[PDB]
Formats: sequence, C-alpha cells, structure tokens
Amino acid sequence: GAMGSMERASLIQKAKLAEQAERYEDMAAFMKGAVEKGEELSCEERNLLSVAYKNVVGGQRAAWRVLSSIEQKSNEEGSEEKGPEVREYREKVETELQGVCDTVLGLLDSHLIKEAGDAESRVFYLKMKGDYYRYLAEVATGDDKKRIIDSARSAYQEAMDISKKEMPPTNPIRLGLALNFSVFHYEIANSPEEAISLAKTTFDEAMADLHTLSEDSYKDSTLIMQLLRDNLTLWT
Amino acid sequence: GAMGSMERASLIQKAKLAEQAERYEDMAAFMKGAVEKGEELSCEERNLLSVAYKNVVGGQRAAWRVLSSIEQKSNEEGSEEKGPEVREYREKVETELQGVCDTVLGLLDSHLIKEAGDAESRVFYLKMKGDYYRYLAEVATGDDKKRIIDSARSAYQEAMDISKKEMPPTNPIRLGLALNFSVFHYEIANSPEEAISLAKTTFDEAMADLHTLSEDSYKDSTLIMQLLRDNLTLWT
Amino acid sequence: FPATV
Amino acid sequence: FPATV
Ligand SMILES: [Mg+2]
Ligand SMILES: [Mg+2]
Ligand SMILES: [Mg+2]
Ligand SMILES: [Mg+2]
Ligand SMILES: [Mg+2]
Ligand SMILES: [Mg+2]
Repeated sequence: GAMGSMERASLIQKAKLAEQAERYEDMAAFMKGAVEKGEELSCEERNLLSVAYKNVVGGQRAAWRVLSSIEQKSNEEGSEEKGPEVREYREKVETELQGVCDTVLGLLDSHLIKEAGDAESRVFYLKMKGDYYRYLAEVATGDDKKRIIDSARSAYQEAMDISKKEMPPTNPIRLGLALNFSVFHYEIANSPEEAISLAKTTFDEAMADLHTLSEDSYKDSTLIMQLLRDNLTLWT
Repeated sequence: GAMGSMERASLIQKAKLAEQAERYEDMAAFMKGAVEKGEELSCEERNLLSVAYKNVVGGQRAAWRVLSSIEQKSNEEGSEEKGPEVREYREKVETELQGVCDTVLGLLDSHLIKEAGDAESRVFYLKMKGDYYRYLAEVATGDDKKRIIDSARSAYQEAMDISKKEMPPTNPIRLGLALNFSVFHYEIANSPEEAISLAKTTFDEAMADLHTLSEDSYKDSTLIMQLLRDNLTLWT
Repeated sequence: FPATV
Repeated sequence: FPATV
C-alpha cells in the first residue's frame, strides 16, 4: 500500500488535517493506511475511519441515485432513446462504490473485527459491516442480492445482541446501530413494521435511562434519539 | 488517454450527467477527453470545460488555504513543534493543484487557443489561461514566481485587448474576464488601485450599454455586474 | 432519505 | 475571498 512507508501517528495526524480540509478521500486513504499497520484502533481512531468512509460512500450513493433516476426515466414510455451512456456512467459510479465498500469490508475482516474484544469496539465494527453490506444491497440486482442483504442483517444482529447485553440503552453506539438497523429494515428488508418497532423501542428505552447521565452524555444520546424520532415521523 | 476509445458525443453527454451528479472530477476527465478529440469546442462545450475544472481546482484551493493557515500558525511564536506532517500534506495538495493547472494549461496550449479565431472563443480561452496561471501564482514561492505572475498578466491582457475591440461592454465573457483580471490585480499583483479602477470602469461601461439588451441578456450581464459591485464593496 | 449515522 | 467566474 502507498501508505506503507508513513508512520502510524503521521497517518492519524494527516487524517485529522484532511478532515479539517474536507478532503475525505485523502482522509479515508490515510485511515486505511493506519488500519493496515495492524494495531487495534482507539475510539477516536475508529471515529476517524468511520467519518472518512461515510463521507466518501455518501457522495457516491448520492451520485448513484441521481444517475439511477435519470436511467429509470430513460426507460419510461415515450422517452427518447439516448444510447448506452446513462447506464454506462451509472455502472461506473456503481463499480467505484462497490470498490469502496469492498475495501471497508476488507479492513473489518482483516483484521479489525477478530481483534475487537471490548463490546464498544466490536459493536462499532459490526455496525460498520452491516452498513457497508447495506450500501452494497442498495445497488445489488444479481444472483447474490439476497445473500448480500442477509450479510448486512447478520452483522447488524450480532452487533445488536452484544449491545443489548453489554451496553446501556443510552450508549451512542448502541443507539446509532439501532437507528441504522431500523433503516435497514425499512429500506432494504421491506419490513417497515420492524423498522418502526425497533426505532420506537430504542427511543423509549433510552428515554428511561437519560436520568443516569451527565450533561455531556445526555447531549450525545439525545442527539441520536432525535434522529430516531425524525425517522419515526417520516414513517408514520 | 483513458477516454481515447469513447465517442466525442458520449463524452459530452457524460460530462453533463457528471455535472448533474456533482461529480466534477469525472466531469473534468470527460471534457479533457472531448478536447483531446482535436475538434474545436462549441460555446456550450467550453462552458462545460470551464465549470468542471473550476469546481475541481476550487476545492483544491480551499483545501490548500485551510492547510496553509494551519502551517503558518504552526510557525508562530509559542507553537508546539509537531513535525513535518502539516507541510507534507500541504505540499501534497499543492502538487495535485499544480497538476490540474498544468493539465488545463496544456489543453489550452495544445491546441485550443491557436485554433480559436472568433473573439468569443479566443477571449474565453485566454481568460482561462490567465485564471490557471493565477492559481499557480497563489501557491508559487520559487525562482519562477514572477514569471508565473507575468504569464497570468499577459494572458489576461491579450484577452482584454481583444474583448475591448470585438465585444460589447455587456458581453458576459468580457465582464467575467474583467472581474477576474481585477481580482488578479488586487490579490496577486499587489495593485489594489488598478483592481478598483478596472472593476468600476467595467461596471459603468456595462451599465451604459444595458439599454441595448433583451431581458435575457440583461439578466446575464447584470448578474456579473453585481459581482463587480460586490468586490468594489469589499475593497472600499 | 432517512437518517443514519 | 473576492468573486471570480
Ligand atoms: Mg512506526
Ligand atoms: Mg453493476
Ligand atoms: Mg425486538
Ligand atoms: Mg467518432
Ligand atoms: Mg511545492
Ligand atoms: Mg485602463
């Protein structure tokens, strides 16, 4: 890898600079380099990894949606035939997105998840695994689509099982996992009732535990609780 | 070039799709491919080329400024020594920016400018040449800094001379050239009085010619006139 | 688009 | 930053 000659600490330093400069492709490359040094990541370092790739893949997903919408209108009744270009360029963006997802899943499999023994790190990485299989599922159409969906489900479920046993209901990782697994149910698994039930139960159980928290923990937890509520409002 | 096997019309089609998807790096690569087919560009095609690279280099310039500010604070009295990383990463972004500028200048030199005989196309390309030498000047520190600045000045001046002879004072290309050459004076050439004089004279001469215009031309011209006024307000 | 983190 | 086009 092109980052093999840079110090781990220098990679982390430059990832933070890239974030400040909104250079998220660079940030992701720096953090990939840091993961490949082979040491476990701290909480702050896990957050840098997540932020970098979330921004990269988020932009790809937005672009894919623009192009997929144009392509679908191109195939409506009365649309003028315009050649292969829209499909080709949608496929180009799609292939780049799949490549990023495969890269992230590769980092989790080699070897972040297997070395993660603490509940907070293990749940964080398994949530990420669910998330990046979910992004692969958003664009999947072939023989392995159901298996891609189940790979997302299985990662999220393992993360949920650990988080329920080992973390309080207000823990931001537990909350963000539940938020995203709820979206998985609604948008990927065609299970809106499960999505709504999960979001509501997560919100209510967190509400009942807020009284245990400091002001700073309360701010962290209620931020994600508001995202649960926002989704419930969209869906009901 | 990787676009050598794609049809010119397909490259232009995909540049427009990339714009809609806000994929400006792709848009620039498509338009570079189209230029390298060797045919002259239409007005719409020139605009696609300009938009693509303006967005790419604009993001690089913003990032370079963030990193340069961090670097300059790193060298103030009482700042903790933090190693070579800030300089290195600023240099990385700088080198990528210079590469984009060199690519654009290369397209203009081989062979867009020499084939551009109509005033509108020739002035458009010479403005671009001034602009991309100006971006090189923003980051230049070496033996050839003065020559880079003069290369920008010389391109802008030739564009100005043609535009004054061949285009009305409300022409949007003439106006945008004057706007940018005024910024060149203020920010690059350390000539704020020249910058102010040019912006004001350009604005007043355009104002006096608005009466000749249709509603649609009036909207185009007054948009850029407002940018002149905005700069004059910043500078006075 | 629903919210995810 | 001043305006340019
Ligand atoms: Mg070392
Ligand atoms: Mg495909
Ligand atoms: Mg349940
Ligand atoms: Mg051909
Ligand atoms: Mg340099
Ligand atoms: Mg004069």
